[PDB]
Amino acid sequence: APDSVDYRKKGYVTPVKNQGQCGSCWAFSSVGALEGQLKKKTGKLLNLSPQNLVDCVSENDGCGGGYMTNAFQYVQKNRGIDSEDAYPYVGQEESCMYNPTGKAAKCRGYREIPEGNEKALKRAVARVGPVSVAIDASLTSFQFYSKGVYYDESCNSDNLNHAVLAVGYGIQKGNKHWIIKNSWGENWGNKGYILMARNKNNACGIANLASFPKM
Ligand SMILES: *C(#N)C1=NC([C][C][C])=[C]C(C2=[C]C(C(F)(F)F)=[C]C(C(=O)N([C][C]N([C])[C])[C]C3=[C][C]=[C][C]=[C]3)=[C]2)=N1
Repeated sequence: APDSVDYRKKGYVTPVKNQGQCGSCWAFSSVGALEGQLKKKTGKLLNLSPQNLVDCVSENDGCGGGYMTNAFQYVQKNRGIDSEDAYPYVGQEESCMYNPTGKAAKCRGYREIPEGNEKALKRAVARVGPVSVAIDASLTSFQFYSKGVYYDESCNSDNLNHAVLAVGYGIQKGNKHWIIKNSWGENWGNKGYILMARNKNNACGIANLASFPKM
């Protein structure tokens, strides 16, 4: 695998979104992974619909949280996911709507990364594209991140409470990192992104619940 990967440089990553008043991080993480695969398959970069997932993935709890694997499974069973334009984001759970011409991507299943294995996560990011990951984002140091390679020894790898998207990896001034796209707007972190410590004993649980969709 390469030493450094950044899918933003290849045009595989859409603009940073803002989930607003809804605990729908999982839907943003899921659509980000789908968007990367759609770009890889077709050449098209476009916004897929987190709202379609919030409203329709009945195994998840809409604005009260969810898993990305449940989302991928839904998109597969549903035979598609709508574009953002067809099924726009409203930031509250509503009834599941059917748009006859709304479909913009499909999913053929998913794979999970071996639990806790950062080398395996790296290899998947290199081979596949952006990968959905879960982390402990509960610390003030994370919430108020602005710069650098984030590491806090108080982060709890077993407290997975936020879903984000690994869009690459690399090294900054000798500190290995994951490049992480959040869904709290461009005004959060570094233009909506955070660099998280890599190969520091699975810091914040970054490799504990990682998955990517098949397309
Ligand atoms: C985002 N946004 C976000 N916000 C909250 C708090 C506001 C609702 C919680 C979560 C969340 C993330 C994750 C993840 F992605 F990190 F893994 C997991 C959960 C969660 O606790 N789940 C249940 C855990 N167990 C039953 C052991 C996942 C879940 C939640 C609801 C329905 C299905 C699955 C929460 N993200």
